[PDB]
Amino acid sequence: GAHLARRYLGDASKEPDPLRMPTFPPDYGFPERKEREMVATQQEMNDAQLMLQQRDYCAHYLIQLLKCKRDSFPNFLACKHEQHDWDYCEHLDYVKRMKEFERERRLLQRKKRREQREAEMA
Amino acid sequence: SGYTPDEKLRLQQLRELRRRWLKDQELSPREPVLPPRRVWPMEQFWNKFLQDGAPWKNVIYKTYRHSIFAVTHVLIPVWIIHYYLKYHVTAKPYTVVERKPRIFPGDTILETGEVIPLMKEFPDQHH
Amino acid sequence: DSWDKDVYPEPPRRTPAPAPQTSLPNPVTYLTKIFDLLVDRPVTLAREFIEQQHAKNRYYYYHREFRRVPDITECEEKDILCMFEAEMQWRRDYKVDQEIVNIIQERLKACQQREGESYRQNCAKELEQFTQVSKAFQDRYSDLGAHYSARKCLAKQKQRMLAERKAAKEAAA
Amino acid sequence: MLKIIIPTTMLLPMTWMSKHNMIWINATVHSLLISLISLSLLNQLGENSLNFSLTFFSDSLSAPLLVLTTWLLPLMLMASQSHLSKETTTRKKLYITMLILLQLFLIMTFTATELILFYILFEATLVPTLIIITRWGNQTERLNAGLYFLFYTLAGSLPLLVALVYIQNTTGSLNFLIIHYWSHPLSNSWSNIFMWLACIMAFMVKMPLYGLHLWLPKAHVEAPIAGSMVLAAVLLKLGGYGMMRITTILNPLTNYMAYPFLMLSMWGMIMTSSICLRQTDLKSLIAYSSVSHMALVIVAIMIQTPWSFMGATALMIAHGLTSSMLFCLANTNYERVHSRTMILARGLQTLLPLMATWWLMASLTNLALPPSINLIGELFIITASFSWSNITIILMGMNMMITALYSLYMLITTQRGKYTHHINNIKASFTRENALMALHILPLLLLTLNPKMILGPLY
Amino acid sequence: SFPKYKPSRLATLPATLDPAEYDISPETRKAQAERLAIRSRLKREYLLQYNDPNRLGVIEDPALIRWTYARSANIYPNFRPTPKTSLLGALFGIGPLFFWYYVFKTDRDKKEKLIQEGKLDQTFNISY
Amino acid sequence: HVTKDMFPGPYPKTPEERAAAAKKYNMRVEDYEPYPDDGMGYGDYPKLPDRSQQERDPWYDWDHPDLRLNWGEPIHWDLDMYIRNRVDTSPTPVSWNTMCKHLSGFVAFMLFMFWVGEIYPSYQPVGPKQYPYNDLYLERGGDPTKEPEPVVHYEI
Amino acid sequence: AYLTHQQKVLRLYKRALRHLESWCVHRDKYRYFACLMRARFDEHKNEKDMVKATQLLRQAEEEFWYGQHPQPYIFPESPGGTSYERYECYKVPEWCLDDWHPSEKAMYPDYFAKREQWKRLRRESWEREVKQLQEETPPGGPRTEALPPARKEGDLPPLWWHIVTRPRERPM
Amino acid sequence: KRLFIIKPSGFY
Amino acid sequence: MNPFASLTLTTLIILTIPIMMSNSNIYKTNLYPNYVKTTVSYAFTLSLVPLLMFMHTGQEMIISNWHWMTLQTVELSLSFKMDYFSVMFIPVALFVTWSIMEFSMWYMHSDPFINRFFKYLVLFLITMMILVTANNLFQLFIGWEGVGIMSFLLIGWWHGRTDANTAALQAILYNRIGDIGFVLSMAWFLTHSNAWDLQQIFMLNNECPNMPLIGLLLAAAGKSAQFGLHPWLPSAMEGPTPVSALLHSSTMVVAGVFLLIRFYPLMETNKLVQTMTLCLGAITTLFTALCAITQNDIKKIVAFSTSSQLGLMMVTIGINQPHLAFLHICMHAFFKAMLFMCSGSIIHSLNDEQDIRKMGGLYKAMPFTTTALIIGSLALTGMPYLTGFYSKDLIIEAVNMSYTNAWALLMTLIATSLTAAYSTRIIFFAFLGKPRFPPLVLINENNPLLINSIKRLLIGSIFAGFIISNNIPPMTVPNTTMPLYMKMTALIVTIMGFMLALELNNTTYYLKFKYPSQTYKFSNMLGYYPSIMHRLPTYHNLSMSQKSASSLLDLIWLETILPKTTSFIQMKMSIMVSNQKGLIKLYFLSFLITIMISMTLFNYHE
Repeated sequence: GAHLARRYLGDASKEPDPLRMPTFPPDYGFPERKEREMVATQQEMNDAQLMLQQRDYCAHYLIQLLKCKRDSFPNFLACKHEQHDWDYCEHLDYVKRMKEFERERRLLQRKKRREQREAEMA
Repeated sequence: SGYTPDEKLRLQQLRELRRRWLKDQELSPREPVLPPRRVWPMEQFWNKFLQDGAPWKNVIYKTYRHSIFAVTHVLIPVWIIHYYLKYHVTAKPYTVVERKPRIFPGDTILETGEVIPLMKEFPDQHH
Repeated sequence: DSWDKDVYPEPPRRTPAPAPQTSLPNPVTYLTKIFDLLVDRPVTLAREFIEQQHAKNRYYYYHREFRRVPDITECEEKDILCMFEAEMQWRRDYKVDQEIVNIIQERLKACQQREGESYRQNCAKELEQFTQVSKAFQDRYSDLGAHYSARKCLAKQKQRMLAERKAAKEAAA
Repeated sequence: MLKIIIPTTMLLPMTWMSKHNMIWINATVHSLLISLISLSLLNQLGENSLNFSLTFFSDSLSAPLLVLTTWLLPLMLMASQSHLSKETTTRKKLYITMLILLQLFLIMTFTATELILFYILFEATLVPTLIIITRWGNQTERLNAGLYFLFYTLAGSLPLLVALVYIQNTTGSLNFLIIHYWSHPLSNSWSNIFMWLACIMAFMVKMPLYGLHLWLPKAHVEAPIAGSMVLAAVLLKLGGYGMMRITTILNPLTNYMAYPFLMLSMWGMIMTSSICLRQTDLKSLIAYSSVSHMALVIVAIMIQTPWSFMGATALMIAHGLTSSMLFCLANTNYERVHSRTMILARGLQTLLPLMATWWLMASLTNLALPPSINLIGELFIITASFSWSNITIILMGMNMMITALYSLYMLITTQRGKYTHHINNIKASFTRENALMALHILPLLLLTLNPKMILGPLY
Repeated sequence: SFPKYKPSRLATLPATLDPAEYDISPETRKAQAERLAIRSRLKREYLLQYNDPNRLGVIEDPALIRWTYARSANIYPNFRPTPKTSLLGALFGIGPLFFWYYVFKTDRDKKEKLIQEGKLDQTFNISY
Repeated sequence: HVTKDMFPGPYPKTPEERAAAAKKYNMRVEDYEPYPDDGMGYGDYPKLPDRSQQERDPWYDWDHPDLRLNWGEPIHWDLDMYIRNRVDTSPTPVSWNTMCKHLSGFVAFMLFMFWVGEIYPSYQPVGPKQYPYNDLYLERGGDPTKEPEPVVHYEI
Repeated sequence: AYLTHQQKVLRLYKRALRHLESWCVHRDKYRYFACLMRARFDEHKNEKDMVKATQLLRQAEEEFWYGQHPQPYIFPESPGGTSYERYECYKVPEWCLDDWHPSEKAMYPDYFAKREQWKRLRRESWEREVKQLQEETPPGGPRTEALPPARKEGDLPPLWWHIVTRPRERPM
Repeated sequence: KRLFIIKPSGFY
Repeated sequence: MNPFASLTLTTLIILTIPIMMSNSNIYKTNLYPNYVKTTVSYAFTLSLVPLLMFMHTGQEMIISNWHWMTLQTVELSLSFKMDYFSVMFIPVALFVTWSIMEFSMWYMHSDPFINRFFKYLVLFLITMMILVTANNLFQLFIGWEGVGIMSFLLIGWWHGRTDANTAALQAILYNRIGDIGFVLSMAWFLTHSNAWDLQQIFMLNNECPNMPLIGLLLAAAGKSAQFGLHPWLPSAMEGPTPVSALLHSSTMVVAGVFLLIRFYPLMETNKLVQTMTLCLGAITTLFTALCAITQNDIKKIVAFSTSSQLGLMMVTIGINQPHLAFLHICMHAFFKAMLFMCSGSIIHSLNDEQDIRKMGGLYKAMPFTTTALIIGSLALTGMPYLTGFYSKDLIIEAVNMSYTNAWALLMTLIATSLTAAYSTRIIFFAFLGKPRFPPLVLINENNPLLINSIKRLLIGSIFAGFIISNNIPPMTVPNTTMPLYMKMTALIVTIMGFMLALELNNTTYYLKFKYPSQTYKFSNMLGYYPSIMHRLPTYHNLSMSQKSASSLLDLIWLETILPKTTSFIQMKMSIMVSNQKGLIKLYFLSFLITIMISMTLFNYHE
């Protein structure tokens, strides 16, 4: 609720609005990045008919997890290491998302700087 | 205020009437007389298999209860509805339809025998 | 089987073969084997008995042929005989078209169930087919009222043809 | 149709000469074989109406109603000898004769080919019903009932006759097949508007429409039970059937003048239902419920949608069965109590468990519990109306709600309570009435199993 | 004090807080005694009929038929077309009439000006 | 069994008519309040004021205990209205106006401040969830003929 | 009949302390507060002016009704509880047993015999009890809702059968 | 101890 | 084409058999309750297996066994769907029934018509099956109103109880209001989409079902006792305790949310419906929990807890948490049915005494029901590592890490706190504290059926959540690393409500006077909602129907508008026609006047 307070109670433009952000090109500002690679492929992607919500950049660990689990019966306690891998990889992509959030946030501070520092000429 | 003798006389008169009526409500040794009934010999055999008092015999009396339950309640359905499905329902198009199973990379398909090609290396992250 | 892949397309049935590498063996296996032994085998042998009894005497039947008759457009104004012929022919054509859209609906529902969660990805091929079937069914038979008849269908068709002819004439000079 | 007409006509001599004890048995059994013979008439060609002769024809709309009447005829016979036991043999024989003449007229009506012959027998059903309501009635305003019923029917019937003869002069024939095959568009002339009104208002009087529906709460409530069930079950269906026949030559005008009456029913079905809630007599409550259901059928007719027609026909059949059963149950309770206020005898579920059941699924079918034919007939009309106009649903959505209320309310206030101590004449359930409600109920679920038969000609 | 519950339309003044039972008067108690007297008579002959061994059928209640006749028969003969009566008839019987007709007609014409202009969904509406 | 006098008649005008209707309705002249003559009906019928069948004595030997009703006693025009099952006229311990205001301001409070709550939704400080292969366009209702617009996402 | 002041305060004490039981819940609280309220009641019994005593009753009823429990306790079988009128669906009128079919009658024979002698009691008692209530009726219409006694010997007290043959508390 | 059961005549 | 379809159908036909035997009178009416118990247990055994091969592979088929109607475009057919929802709902459902009606067979032991009662539980379970295993909205409607009128009959089981019939009618009215949206949804799907099966509707990709979604929301609100249409569940509580432990416990109150998650592929399109579900669920949680805070009973309190559970249930469907919600319905079944028949046990022991102020000090007096109660709370309040929490924490997480509303999550947390409040309140009343029950000590538990039935659900509520949670494949991307303050929020709100309720239970101990708080009364009157809304609108409707609709219009204005006016006209002027004095002079004078009137006055000559 920190950024929520800074946006609602404080300046709305200060915090990243959840819809549009990032409002600046990824290549701009951030050093030239690389399009996040796809371990999973479309044919394998729909071969296991994963739901569109569980159809993210991270789905390779999930498809491997289901490959093991469908071969792991009746042992439902197994395949713990692969689900832990998917949890860490979801955490990595969630860190990527908050990195985008803070990228928009800090570039928004920089935008405020560029606006009023240049506007002080008057 | 007030249980007056005028009202008393009524009250315990009604008392002795009500009580005697309730004694009448009580049934009698012949009550309830039940009209004669035919009993099939199979349950004669089964109650004779219940009278002896043995533990194993009581146990197998109830397991035969369960067995007739199985044959006439849970076995004849898998009879009739399977007869209905595999030869009448499934014999017609799209009456029975099943989604293709989730086929993961590295899985062998029975008909084709091919193992679905594997995927590139996992990012090898570790916590 | 009783239906062609031309009249009821079916995606190829492909099933994976899991390897239960765990020491724990899957129970559903034993369920399939016992169900096959004490249910499938007796129903199959009783079916063989009644099927050979059926094959002992198999009486025959055929489809009801329908010789085509002149259409209402060819039918003269207020000629009750040919009017009856065309009306019955058009009624049976409406019935056959209703069964056409029914067949397409069954096929595409089947498609949805085969593709499961990927129904959106792997049903558009038949989705557009049912779409055009219904879209043209609307301008071919719908909005005709409870007392729909061959003359009313011809009137609606004619109105559509004048509309399209006028629109194409005015649009393309 | 003379394989059903000739035996029905020859049924009259059997009762008219049978002995003092055999009239009831003979009429009941032979009417049962008549219903069995008419069960054949459910044999329907794909799209061609079965044209037995020039003057007689049937299709998927007339045949279910005809089967309903023929199967019904034993039911009045079974429901009447309770209140007809203490009567002279000649008078009983005439009561039976009135019933047979009623059924015969209904059969000729449903199987008629020319609209004029249809009108002749359709209205001709008045006379036997008039005799039944007036002479054998037990309440006070039965004499007033007959006047109200006859005059309400005729006030619409005569303009229909004028319109029909005018159509015969102009079009050429009143035959259904001709007026459908040789149908011509109707211009929006005001003379044509009055012609449509004449062709519509008679059936809408017998529908009934809201406002001019006063003949039922003053006729069904008063008639002997047999007359009450033959009125509510089929005679109400006469207007719907006639409208379904007549809207072929009443388009495209109908829609423009469909606006007043449609909502008149749509709004009316609410008030009648509300009138059902604050009732005092069982029979009046059933009559008002019948008015509401028939108003729903009116809406179905004036939508003129295939789905609306199928739902209409299903609702007519189901409502006939349910209303007949409810009236029979009300008669059983009333005779056991010799009064009709639904407060005098309550809490009889314990005393008469089978009556408690019969009332339970009678209410359930009246409440349209799915998948009964009542519910499907209602829902088809609801969907057709929603396609025609969305807002209808809330009014529709109100109806069964209020219906459900009273659909259970009487059951709560007549059997689901505490018995009245001072009354003791409630005896053991005579198996006659229980069997009668059986012959009412089992065909209902049987038709629920295969509703493709009562689905009408649009199926 | 906590201010007294003012009696509502669907809930009368509590019997505990009735001033009449508090500030009683000789004529009030007299008016409360003879009602008990006539009620005693009414319970008495009811008990005699109710405890009569040969009582068969129903003990016909005059009050019940009085209610039914009042709410079924007297309504029209006692009806006079007062200005208020005609006003209520106009407001209820024919009032919401134009309201429903207007709303239904507005939807009908608004939608009609959507089909023939093509501005509605018709892709899968082949059943109506 | 029942002659004219029990049958309810017209609205009483003279006090003699009032008394006549009083013993017609087996009740005293004071208890008899004729219904207000306004052309709506009733007339001679006596007005029982408002109270429902839940305010009677639950311990009295009522001849009809289902609704706590006494033999031959007059019954309300709205007797079916004011019955044990249907609406009640028994007093409620909370005052009618203040409970009505409590409920009204209550439901109004949630709708009101939910209006202002949902224009300020609570969202976590997390980024936009990117999706592979042009944000799953082709898989989720994607036209293959038209080129999928590039929604390629860079590493962050 | 008429509600005397002592009755109006007996009912007041009953209602107030039962509501206090619903309020305090625990038995020790109830005992302490009940003795305290007993004192608060009996302290001012000596109100000479009946008008003043009724005014004190006004205040007592006012405050009690303001502070009466929003959910006072009522036992189940008693009016207001969960078992209230829950056994009505089982009790059946006694005259129904004159309807039982001869097979049903003979299958419960001696109870029907004792019903026959009880019925004989009812017949022989009806005329005696009606003339009994006639001779001691309040002259020219009954005055009180009371019920006339069987002053003589052997006469069944007037209006007895339905109370005696009332469906039992637990018909089942 | 079993009291009497007063029920409607179910034979019919 | 393997046994799956076959035994999934047997799993309903075998339990249809007992009603056929009951109506055929072949059944032994004496031990028939045991007959239904054994049929249901055998059904449960037959039901684990479909879960088994759904777990091994994920098999999900649809059977169109019998074709009913073909209305030239809609091939209506009796069809069933085997999917995760139905496939795993069947076993838990039959297990819950097999427990609670054996608890009934003990508790329900004095009603002469016990046979019809045990039949009734069966019929309810039959309509439940074709409700949950529906393949078209028509079967769903059939089950929707079958459970409706079935609960109607079961609530009024003691039909001599007028309040029971009133409660049944009030219960019925509310889902009659609800099914209006159901009918609207079917009408829209049949018109716009031309579909009545779930497959064709979801396949059609109807991404603008605004009115259908509102209709489904209204139907679920009616069936699940949401706001506006909640108080019918507390009325339904009037019925038998086993009725409350099967129908009202967690089965037919989740029928609406079952309809919701069945339609979840189309639910995600219209976000406004998500928001409205958030509103309804959150405010229901607050209102019902707040009522249960100050209420003084055992049955209706657990009713309000139930309704709060259904509120927070489809709150999650508001954030598109379908499979999490359908996992949580299982815990809702388990612990709620548990403390339900535990409540039935305490009522049975204390000569059918319900109000909390009339029992106490029963902890040592009965340890088995005491353990059952505090473990029922131990699952309901969701402390970690037991069936109960295996949803709610994630549920709470779901509302914390999502796009939601401030009130939407505030009522979730505050309602969990309120739930814990009366969770410890009830244990303080019944088993703890000092004895408050009547002097005659008949508190008993010595019955094999009761102990067996409670211990089945004991093991269920201790490990079933673990079984399903660790088993089922992840149908929602689990939310990884996130701020820790909203992870643990759910537990400390429950415990601070626990502590506040502890000291407030101690307020009943200390001798200080207890003033009547208007908020205590407000919650005591159920927010005044049944006080006036069950009185005022009903008053308007019924009074208008009688005095005006049935009187002013029909018998007054309708008679005056047409029949009576014409009759009076004819009556009046037939008199002036037929009252002639008969004199020859005036007759011939009239003839005379007619002469020249016809001659040229009308000009008939020309």
